Amino acid sequence: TYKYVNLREPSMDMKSVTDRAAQTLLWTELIRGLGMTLSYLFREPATINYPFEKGPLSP
Amino acid sequence: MWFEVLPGIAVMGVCLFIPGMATARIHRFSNGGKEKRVAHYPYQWYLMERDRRVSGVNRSYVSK
Amino acid sequence: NLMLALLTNFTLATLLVIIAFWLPQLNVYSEKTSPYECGFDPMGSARLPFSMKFFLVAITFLLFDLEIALLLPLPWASQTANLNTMLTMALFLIILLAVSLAYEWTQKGLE
Amino acid sequence: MINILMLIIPILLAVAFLTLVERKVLGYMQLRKGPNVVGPYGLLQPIADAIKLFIKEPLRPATSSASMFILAPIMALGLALTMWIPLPMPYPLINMNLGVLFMLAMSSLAVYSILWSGWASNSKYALIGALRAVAQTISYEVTLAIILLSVLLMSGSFTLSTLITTQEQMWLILPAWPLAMMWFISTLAETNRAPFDLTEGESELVSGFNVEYAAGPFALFFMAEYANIIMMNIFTAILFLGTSHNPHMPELYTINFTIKSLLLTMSFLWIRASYPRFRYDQLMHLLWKNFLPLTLALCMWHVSLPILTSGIP
Amino acid sequence: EYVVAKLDDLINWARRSSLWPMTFGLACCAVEMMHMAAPRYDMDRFGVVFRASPRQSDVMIVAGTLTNKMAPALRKVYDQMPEPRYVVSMGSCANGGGYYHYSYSVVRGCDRIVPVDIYVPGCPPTAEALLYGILQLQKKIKREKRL
Amino acid sequence: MLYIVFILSVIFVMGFVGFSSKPSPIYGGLGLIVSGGVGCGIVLNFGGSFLGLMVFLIYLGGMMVVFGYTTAMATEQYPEIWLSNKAVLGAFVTGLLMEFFMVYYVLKDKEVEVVFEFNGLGDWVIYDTGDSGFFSEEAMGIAALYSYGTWLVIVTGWSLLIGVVVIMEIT
Amino acid sequence: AERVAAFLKNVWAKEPVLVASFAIAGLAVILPTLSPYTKYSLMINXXXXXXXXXXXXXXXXXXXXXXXXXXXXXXXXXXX
Amino acid sequence: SMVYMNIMMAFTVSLVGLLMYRSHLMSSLLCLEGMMLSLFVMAALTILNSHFTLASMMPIILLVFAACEAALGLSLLVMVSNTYGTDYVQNLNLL
Ligand SMILES: NC(=O)c1ccc[n+]([C@@H]2O[C@H](COP(=O)([O-])OP(=O)(O)OC[C@H]3O[C@@H](n4cnc5c(N)ncnc54)[C@H](OP(=O)(O)O)[C@@H]3O)[C@@H](O)[C@H]2O)c1
Ligand code: SF4
Repeated sequence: TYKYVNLREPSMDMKSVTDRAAQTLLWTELIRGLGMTLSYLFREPATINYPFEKGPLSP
Repeated sequence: MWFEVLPGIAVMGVCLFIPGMATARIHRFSNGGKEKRVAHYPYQWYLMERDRRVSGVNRSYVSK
Repeated sequence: NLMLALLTNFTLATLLVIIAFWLPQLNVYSEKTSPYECGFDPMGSARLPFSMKFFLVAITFLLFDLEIALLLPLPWASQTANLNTMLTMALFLIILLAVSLAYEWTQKGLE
Repeated sequence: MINILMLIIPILLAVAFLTLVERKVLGYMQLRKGPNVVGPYGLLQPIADAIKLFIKEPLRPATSSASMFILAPIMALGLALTMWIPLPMPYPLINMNLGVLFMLAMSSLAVYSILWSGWASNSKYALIGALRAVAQTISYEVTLAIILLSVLLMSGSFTLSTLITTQEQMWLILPAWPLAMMWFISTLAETNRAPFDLTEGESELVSGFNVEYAAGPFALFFMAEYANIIMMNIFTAILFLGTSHNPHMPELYTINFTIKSLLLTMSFLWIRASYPRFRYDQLMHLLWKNFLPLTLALCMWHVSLPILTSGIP
Repeated sequence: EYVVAKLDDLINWARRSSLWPMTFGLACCAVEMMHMAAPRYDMDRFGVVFRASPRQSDVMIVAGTLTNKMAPALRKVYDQMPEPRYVVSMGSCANGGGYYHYSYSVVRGCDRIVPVDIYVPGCPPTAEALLYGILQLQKKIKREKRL
Repeated sequence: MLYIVFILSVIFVMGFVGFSSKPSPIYGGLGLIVSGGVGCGIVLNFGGSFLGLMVFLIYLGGMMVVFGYTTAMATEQYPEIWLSNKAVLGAFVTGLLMEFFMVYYVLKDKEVEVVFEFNGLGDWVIYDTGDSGFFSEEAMGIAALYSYGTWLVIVTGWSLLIGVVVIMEIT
Repeated sequence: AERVAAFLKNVWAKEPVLVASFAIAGLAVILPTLSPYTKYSLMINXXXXXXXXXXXXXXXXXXXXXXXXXXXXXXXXXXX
Repeated sequence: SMVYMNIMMAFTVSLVGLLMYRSHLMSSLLCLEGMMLSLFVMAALTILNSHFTLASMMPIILLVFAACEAALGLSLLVMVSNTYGTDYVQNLNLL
C-alpha cells in the first residue's frame, strides 16, 4: 500500500524555512513536548493499591 | 490528584525554609542589633576594628 | 572563620562513613567480584590503555580554559581604566577565540 | 559557630525529602502513584532509607584500590555540601571577597567524586562509566564560566551580595533572554538527574560511581549528587531571579525566595522524565560545535553594552 | 529489655518500608516483572524502586528460566548482593521449569544454584499474585538478633 | 595557633614529594589537588581572592585532561602504589627527611638553611603589610588590567591561537 | 543579488545557529563606534574617585576654590 | 625570609622530579605543571608583600603560559602511543 516515512523536505522559501529554523535555534517544540506531560500530570492516575483495592478479572 | 503532591511540597517548605531564617534570627544573640557586618575590603574592616577598640572593649560591634 | 566552616562540614561527612563501616558486620566470604554490574568473569583483567577518540577535544579545553581565566578581568577591571582604549583590547581576545574554533570546524576529529 | 551545623542537618533532610519528589512528581508525570504505603503520603519512607542503607548494608569492593575509593564519598559530600557556605541567601555564611569564584571552583572540584570512582575498581568495567563522565562534564565547564561573565559584567562584580541588590524592579531573565535558556542546559554539567545529564544513570550503560560503590558509599553519593540539583536551582534563582530585597524584614524574603527555587526544583525532574539521553558523542556536538559560537557572540554583545550605555558598579 | 527488642524491629522496619529489585531479563516472567512498574498494579515507591546494579539492591527477583550457561552467571550476582539479601523465584521456570524440567539445559528450581525465601508459582505471573511476592516478603521479616 | 600560612606550607611540600618519588599519575595526580588546593590558601591568606582562586580554576580543570590520559595511552598496566615499590618508597622516606627534619630546627631559635638567609620565627612578620589603602584596596584588588600592558594582550591572544592550529598538525 | 540574499537563506536552512553567531557578534563591534552615547560612559568613569583628594599649594591659580559648595574646576553635573 | 624557604624547598623536589624518569613519560608533564605551580606561589608572595598593582598582572600572564607548554607536551604524548603502543622512557630508538 505504501505509507512513506520520508517527508521530502517541508521547507522551500521564506516562510517555510524560517519557522523550521526557529524551532532548531531555540526550542519551541521541546516546550510543546514539555506541555504534553503537563496535562498528563493534571489527569488522575489509574492506580490500584493491593492490600485494600483489587484489580479487574474474568468469570 | 494534587492532594498527594502538595504534602511533598509542604515538607520542602519547612526544611529548605530553615537555612534562610536560621542565619538571620541568630544575629539577635551574636550581635546587639540583629546585624553582622560585611567585610569585603580593608576600609569596612578597619571600621569594625576601631569600634571594638573604642569603649566596646570585648564586643566587636556595639553602638555608642 | 573560613577554616572552621570548611572543616566542620568535612569532619561530619567522613564521620557518616564510619557509621556505615563498623555497624554492619557478620560475614565476608570470597564473594565480591571485579567487574560486577552485569555478571560473568572479567575477560579484560586489570588495566589496558583503550585511549583515543576524544584526544583532540580534551586537549583544546586545556588551551581554552586559560583564555576564559584571562576573560575574568572584564566585570572587575573596567572601573578605573579608560573604556575606549579597553574596547579594542577586550574584544580582541574574544574575536581570536572564534578564529581558533573556525579552524576547529575544518575536520574536528574522530569525536 | 552554630550556623554551619544549622546548614548541614536540615540540608541533608532536604536531600532526603527529595526522594519523595523524585518519584511523586516524576510519578504523576508518568501517571503512577508514588509514596503512599509507608507514611500518611509516604512521608516516613525518605527517613527510612537512612536506616536501610547505612546501619545494615555492609559492602566493600573486591579487588578494590587502597585508600582511594572510600576517599571518594568523603570527596562527594565534603565538596558539594561546602557549596552552601558561599550562598548569599538573605544573609551569607562568611561573605566572600569574590562570591561566584568559590562557587565555580568547588563545583569543578565536586566532579572528582565521579573521577576517583573510576579507580575504585581496578577492573576496566567501571572506568568506562568514568571516561564517559569526563567528556560529559569537561566541555560544559567552558560555557558555564562564559555565560556567567556576560551576566556579571551586566550586573555588579563577582560578589554574590551585589546580585540581590541589582534586581530591584525587574528580573535578569528579560535582558539575558538567550542566556537564561542556556542555564537550563549548562546547569546539567554535573552528573544530575536529567535528560542531558552525565554517565550516572543506568538506561544503556552500567551505573557510574554506583557499580563500584556499595550501598554505604553508594548511598553517600546520592546525598551529594541530588544535593547539587538544589544548589544549581538556588544559584539560578540568584543570577536570574530576585523580585525584592527588603533588609528590614527577612521573613518577606525567605518565603518569596523559596517559591522561586521550588518552581525550578520541579523543572529539572520535569526534564528527567520527558526526554531520552543525548549520547556521548552528540552531547559534545550540542555545545562546542553549536552552542559555543552562540554564547561567545552574546559574550561579545555583553562587553559592548556597559560602554554603549553606562553600566559599571 | 524493651528498648532493645523494639530497636531490632526498627531495623526490620526499613526492609518492611522499601526494597530495591533487580531487573533480571531472563524470560517472559520479566515482562510481568515490568508490569510491577506499570501504574495499574504498582509497587513504585509503595516499597519497590527499580535501579538495577547488584551492589546497591536488597532483593533479587529471578524472573524465568535458568540454564547451565546461566548458572555461573546468577550465582556470583547473588554473591555481589549485600549480606541482608532475599531471593524471590517467580514463575514455574523459577520453581523447576515451566515445561522443561526433564530437559538437558535447564537447571531445576533455582535452589540448586541460589537459595530462595519466597516462591511465586504463577506462569504468566499475574500482577495481582505478584504483589504478594513483596508484601509477604515484608511480613516474613519478623525478628533479627536476640543476643 | 598564631601561624596560619606556615602550617599550610608543610602540606604544600607534602604533596610535592609524590612527584620526585613517582607514584603514578593517579596518586601523583592527587598532589595537584591536595597540595594545589592548600597552595591556594597560601595565596589567599596573604591577600587577593581573585589570584588565589585562579589556581583552582585551571589546575583542577587541566588535571581532568591529564586524567583523560591516566586511564589512557600508557599507564594502564598496574596501579603502582608508592607504598609497595622498594625503589619508590626509598625516595619518599628520604623525601620526608628533606621536610620534617627541617621543621625540627624551626622550633626554638632560627632554623638552619642551605641558603644564606636565616628563617627565624616571624609570626606577626609573616604578613609584613600595613593597611594603607582602604577604598579599592590591595594591589591584587585591581590586579588584572588590559590598560598599560596593551602589548601583553596581543601576544597572549597570539599564543592561544598558535596552539590550536599547531596541535592539529601534530595529530 | 548574488551572495547578499541568495547565500544568506542557505545558512538559515542548514545549521541556523550560525546566523546568530555572526550577526550579534558583528553588531557588537559596529555599534560602539557610531552611536552618540559611548563618550558619556567614560566621563563618569573618570569622575568617580577611588583615591582620596590631594591638596595643592595655591599661588595665582584659576578655577580653584575651597572645599565648600562653589564653582570650582568643573564638577560633574551630567544627568542629575 | 620565612615563608619563602618552604616553597623554595618544594621547588627543589619538583626540580629532581623533572630530572628523574621511571617507566612512563606521564610523570614529567605532571612535574611541568608542578614546577609552574611552585613558581606561581613564589610570584604571588613577592609581588603582594611589596605592593605593585601593575606587576600583579604578570603572574596571571605566567599562569596562562604555565599550561601553554603543558598542553603541547600532552598532545605529543598522544602521537607516541600511536607510533608505538605505550609511552615509555625505557623504549627509544635514536642514538
Ligand atoms: N577453631 C577451630 O576451627 C576448631 C579447632 C578444633 C576443634 N574445633 C571444634 O569444631 C567445632 C567448630 O564449630 P564452630 O566453632 O565453627 O561453630 P560456630 O561457628 O560457633 O557455630 C555454632 C552455631 O550454633 C549456635 N549455638 C551454639 N551454642 C549455642 C548456645 N549455647 N545457645 C544458642 N545458640 C548456640 C550458634 O548460633 P548463634 O550464633 O545464633 O548463637 C552458632 O550459629 C567446635 O565445636 C569445636 O569443638 C574447632
Ligand atoms: S514460568 Fe511461564 S511466564 Fe515465567 S518464564 Fe517460564 S514460561 Fe515464561
